[PDB]
Amino acid sequence: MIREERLLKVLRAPHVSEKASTAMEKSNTIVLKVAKDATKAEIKAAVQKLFEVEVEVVNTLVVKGKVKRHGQRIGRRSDWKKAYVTLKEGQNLD
Amino acid sequence: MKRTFQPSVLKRNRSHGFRARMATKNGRQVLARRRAKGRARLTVSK
Amino acid sequence: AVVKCKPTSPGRRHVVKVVNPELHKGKPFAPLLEKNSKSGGRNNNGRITTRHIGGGHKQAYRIVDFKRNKDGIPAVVERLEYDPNRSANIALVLYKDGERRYILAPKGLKAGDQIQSGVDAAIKPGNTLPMRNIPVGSTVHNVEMKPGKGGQLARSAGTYVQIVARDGAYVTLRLRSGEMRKVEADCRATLGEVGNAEHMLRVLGKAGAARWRGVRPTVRGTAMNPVDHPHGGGEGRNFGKHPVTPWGVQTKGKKTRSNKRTDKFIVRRRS
RNA sequence: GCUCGCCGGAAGACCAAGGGUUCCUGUCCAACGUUAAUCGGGGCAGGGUGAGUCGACCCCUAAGGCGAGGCCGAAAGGCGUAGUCGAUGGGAAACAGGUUAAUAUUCCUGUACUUGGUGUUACUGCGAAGGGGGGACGGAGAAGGCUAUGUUGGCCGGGCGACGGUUGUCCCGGUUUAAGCGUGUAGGCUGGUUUUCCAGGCAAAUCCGGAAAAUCAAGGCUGAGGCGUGAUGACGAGGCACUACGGUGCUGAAGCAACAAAUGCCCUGCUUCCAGGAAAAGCCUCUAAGCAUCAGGUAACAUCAAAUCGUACCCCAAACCGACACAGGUGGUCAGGUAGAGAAUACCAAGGCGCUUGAGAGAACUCGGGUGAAGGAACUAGGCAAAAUGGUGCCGUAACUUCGGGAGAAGGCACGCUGAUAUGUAGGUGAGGUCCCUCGCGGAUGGAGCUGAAAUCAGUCGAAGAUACCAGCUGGCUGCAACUGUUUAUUAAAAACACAGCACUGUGCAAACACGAAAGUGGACGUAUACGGUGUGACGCCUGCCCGGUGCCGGGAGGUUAAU
RNA sequence: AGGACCGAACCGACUAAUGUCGAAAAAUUAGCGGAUGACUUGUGGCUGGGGGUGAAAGGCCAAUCAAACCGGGAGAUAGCU
Ligand SMILES: [Mg+2]
Ligand SMILES: [Mg+2]
Ligand SMILES: [Mg+2]
Ligand SMILES: [Mg+2]
Ligand SMILES: [Mg+2]
Ligand SMILES: [Mg+2]
Ligand SMILES: [Mg+2]
Ligand SMILES: [Mg+2]
Ligand SMILES: [Mg+2]
Ligand SMILES: [Mg+2]
Ligand SMILES: [Mg+2]
Ligand SMILES: [Mg+2]
Ligand SMILES: [Mg+2]
Ligand SMILES: [Mg+2]
Ligand SMILES: [Mg+2]
Ligand SMILES: [Mg+2]
Ligand SMILES: [Mg+2]
Ligand SMILES: [Mg+2]
Ligand SMILES: [Mg+2]
Ligand SMILES: [Mg+2]
Ligand SMILES: [Mg+2]
Ligand SMILES: [Mg+2]
Ligand SMILES: [Mg+2]
Ligand SMILES: [Mg+2]
Ligand SMILES: [Mg+2]
Ligand SMILES: [Mg+2]
Ligand SMILES: [Mg+2]
Ligand SMILES: [Mg+2]
Ligand SMILES: [Mg+2]
Ligand SMILES: [Mg+2]
Ligand SMILES: [Mg+2]
Ligand SMILES: [Mg+2]
Ligand SMILES: [Mg+2]
Ligand SMILES: [Mg+2]
Ligand SMILES: [Mg+2]
Ligand SMILES: [Mg+2]
Ligand SMILES: [Mg+2]
Ligand SMILES: [Mg+2]
Ligand SMILES: [Mg+2]
Ligand SMILES: [Mg+2]
Ligand SMILES: [Mg+2]
Ligand SMILES: [Mg+2]
Ligand SMILES: [Mg+2]
Ligand SMILES: [Mg+2]
Ligand SMILES: [Mg+2]
Ligand SMILES: [Mg+2]
Ligand SMILES: [Mg+2]
Ligand SMILES: [Mg+2]
Ligand SMILES: [Mg+2]
Ligand SMILES: [Mg+2]
Ligand SMILES: [Mg+2]
Ligand SMILES: [Mg+2]
Ligand SMILES: [Mg+2]
Ligand SMILES: [Mg+2]
Ligand SMILES: [Mg+2]
Ligand SMILES: [Mg+2]
Ligand SMILES: [Mg+2]
Ligand SMILES: [Mg+2]
Ligand SMILES: [Mg+2]
Ligand SMILES: [Mg+2]
Ligand SMILES: [Mg+2]
Ligand SMILES: [Mg+2]
Ligand SMILES: [Mg+2]
Ligand SMILES: [Mg+2]
Ligand SMILES: [Mg+2]
Ligand SMILES: [Mg+2]
Ligand SMILES: [Mg+2]
Ligand SMILES: [Mg+2]
Repeated sequence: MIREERLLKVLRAPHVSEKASTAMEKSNTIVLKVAKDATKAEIKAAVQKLFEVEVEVVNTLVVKGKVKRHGQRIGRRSDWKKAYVTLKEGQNLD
Repeated sequence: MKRTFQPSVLKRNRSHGFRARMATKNGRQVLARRRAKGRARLTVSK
Repeated sequence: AVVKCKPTSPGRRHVVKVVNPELHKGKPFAPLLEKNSKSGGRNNNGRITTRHIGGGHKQAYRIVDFKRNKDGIPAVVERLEYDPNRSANIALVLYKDGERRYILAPKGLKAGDQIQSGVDAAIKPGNTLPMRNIPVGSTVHNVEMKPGKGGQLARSAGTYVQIVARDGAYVTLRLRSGEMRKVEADCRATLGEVGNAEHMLRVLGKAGAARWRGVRPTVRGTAMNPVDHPHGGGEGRNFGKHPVTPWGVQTKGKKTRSNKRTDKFIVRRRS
């Protein structure tokens, strides 16, 4: 099974946006920015064992990184994996 | 007018790609020369 | 049968087709087909060795049984079939025991004859049996050079070689080109001439015919430039040199046969 | 925001290739944009790419690459067997509707579907790097059957008119509905089932192939569309509540027929032609050694699983290739109306743009055009350019000819519109009704409705009726090349090159010959009716004399002559 | 049936003018040729420098071609400017 170490390493942070808020309010789906190599089963098992929720299924994607210009210098701030964790009905959470 | 460069990454990474350079011995010399020159973009492969 | 064409349009005025009405219109017996990939005159180096080869319509290779080891088992020729690889028509024959095989088509065969192979077989066009049992003086085709190697002498469209004499372990063959060659007297032969005897009466008509058959054009020598062909060059028409091949050897008369390994088997070269 | 103009087989709507954030909101305009810019593909910040079903990975192979050993090569290395890679190809499954400032066959709703693993019961012999079938295939042509789609009538809703008329055969808008499941038709291919054996399928086989016997005469494979269900649901003209004066919120009528109809589907069909038209796995099937209360196979139900990567945006372009926001280049797919043979062309619909400098004046001169008195090539190197001709039907049509041609030769003549034939015809399509029935997605009748040429006759308007756009200039003599073709990317398209044909010649197969120190390859899985080389260049009539010179071929007496 | 015929897409490049510090290091416009084939096109392979390829022009081989490009011998040599 998934060990607790990896289970904890999976999730990085929640997400804050207008799409994030409208999703969590309407379709009962949270959004989590997660470590770039964590899979669907890992994300689902981790949100379950960590938030005491029942999750339906996770839709995940990799937002592509942006190129920024500091002075004359060009750089690539990362890409990262953004997961739409669609909770099961009736579940509330802090 | 059909200009000369008609890009395609399959053909590019097959003809000049890193492993196509590392296959032969002469390509190994190409890599040695570029490494000793200090190139940042070593091969054409990303 | 040879048939002209009505001059409906230039390029059709000078063509003559060769048609056969009991041939097979359909698909060839599949288990005897293998894929055939055209090389266009290029060897495994990638360079062009024999010029004038390329293009041409796709073909599949009909497997043909030239060795003919099916001894004593009588077969019936199920049908005659067009063959794209070669100039003689093939014949799908079905043996008594249910195995099918392609063979070359002797002349006197058509839908429904019987063949027997091996030293037992009777002497009829199509049967095959070694030239230690063929009567002396007969005409055969598909003659092997070594015992059991495979049909090599005269398997073309209108050819046949005559067993002129047998003196010991070697029989003298008057070959189609006119040689007299001593072939080992245990080589297989198959009686009678080959089938498509009118393949030399056809004409191609339009360059399109050669291009369909896969023969690229040929740019002759007094048109090239001196860097390309030894003949090439000259303001206007100039040809003041003895004809040579593009690699600088004689081409009008110079003999080339140098295989001293078999000069003992050539009884008499042709004239 | 209203008018105007341009695109509309594109300058519209989706992608691949390729870029890489150009996408969306907020703020800013110093630079960038050929001008100002409050605007932007510019600067900064925030957001945005959601998949069992799409694509990739994956399974499978082509050309080809690499290639254990191997063979070969001063070394580097070259080729290649077993293998292993390589999609531009073959292989499981999803659609409709809604929704975001930006994503959707991915989210939401509704209804599905395939393939494994696992479980519980019922019967069963399963079993492969092996055998067999399948997958599995060309060009052209021909209709038939349909559909997408379109036109009209009907129905439903709204209208009844800025200026003469418009409750009527009047006007505008709508009339939509998928996968799946079920029935499973038009068409296409094939005669079925059983028994007995056989040297074939490198072993076996109950499979395939072969040979004989009975045997009923039909079964089966396949298949678009239609019709049910999906769906008393979604959608739906509009009305009304709401305004952040963005567009939101809430209900919601009709939702059918007839006809025309693809370049799409049946159709990887059918006919015919030669130029004779990939492979491999998935799939079905057979067993071998082997395991044989088990394991495994099949069916049923429940169950788990479907990972990973791409998904924004542009994509005939301001984002791609061209140094540029460049009059260039770039593969696939979608295909409305009227006129027309048509994807031409003119005008339009949806949809998108007015091309990132303007405002005046209305000289010469240049550019792109319009028209022209009288003459009509007098211009000129030369009718260069321009002008002209131009369509369908019929009439007629010379020399020459290889008997196909020449030929659309040339030359004319008719063409609009309205009525009548005929309240729209011949035609195509075909309901209702009736009849038989192996009752159906059937057949014979039957003709309403619908669609609808072309012609004749009468009238009529204009200067002109193929009115625009579109759309051969024609004829006579002759050179050269037979011809369609190919060529100097970027000053030469020709009489040059090629060509079918012709002839000479080499080559007997471990072929000549080419590539390569060599192995090995091409020639060719061909074999003298074959291949290589060289000249000539369809066809018709032809092809004369010269072997001294040079090459080639043959000959060996003699002379000369190397290494040894 | 056809290297048949007319003609759009697609492919080409005959003539003319414009352009020739161009809109463009070869294009535009008005005409023009082929348009079921010796056709055209996408993807991916293969052939290489005295070598490839060439329906043959000494053309083409990354805007370079009677011997490519790059690096080196190399500061070649220059009785010439
Ligand atoms: Mg761990
Ligand atoms: Mg989901
Ligand atoms: Mg190679
Ligand atoms: Mg051949
Ligand atoms: Mg020839
Ligand atoms: Mg050359
Ligand atoms: Mg020479
Ligand atoms: Mg000259
Ligand atoms: Mg001369
Ligand atoms: Mg010589
Ligand atoms: Mg149209
Ligand atoms: Mg567009
Ligand atoms: Mg891309
Ligand atoms: Mg760029
Ligand atoms: Mg930026
Ligand atoms: Mg500015
Ligand atoms: Mg500029
Ligand atoms: Mg911006
Ligand atoms: Mg789903
Ligand atoms: Mg190799
Ligand atoms: Mg593979
Ligand atoms: Mg949708
Ligand atoms: Mg079995
Ligand atoms: Mg098999
Ligand atoms: Mg009403
Ligand atoms: Mg009024
Ligand atoms: Mg109406
Ligand atoms: Mg409609
Ligand atoms: Mg079904
Ligand atoms: Mg057997
Ligand atoms: Mg049987
Ligand atoms: Mg099409
Ligand atoms: Mg056993
Ligand atoms: Mg079991
Ligand atoms: Mg969009
Ligand atoms: Mg442009
Ligand atoms: Mg650009
Ligand atoms: Mg269409
Ligand atoms: Mg318009
Ligand atoms: Mg509009
Ligand atoms: Mg003026
Ligand atoms: Mg006037
Ligand atoms: Mg004028
Ligand atoms: Mg005048
Ligand atoms: Mg006049
Ligand atoms: Mg006149
Ligand atoms: Mg002119
Ligand atoms: Mg004109
Ligand atoms: Mg006319
Ligand atoms: Mg005359
Ligand atoms: Mg005549
Ligand atoms: Mg004439
Ligand atoms: Mg006429
Ligand atoms: Mg009219
Ligand atoms: Mg009339
Ligand atoms: Mg008139
Ligand atoms: Mg004369
Ligand atoms: Mg022509
Ligand atoms: Mg071979
Ligand atoms: Mg001699
Ligand atoms: Mg033609
Ligand atoms: Mg050009
Ligand atoms: Mg033009
Ligand atoms: Mg044209
Ligand atoms: Mg070399
Ligand atoms: Mg360049
Ligand atoms: Mg110097
Ligand atoms: Mg030196």
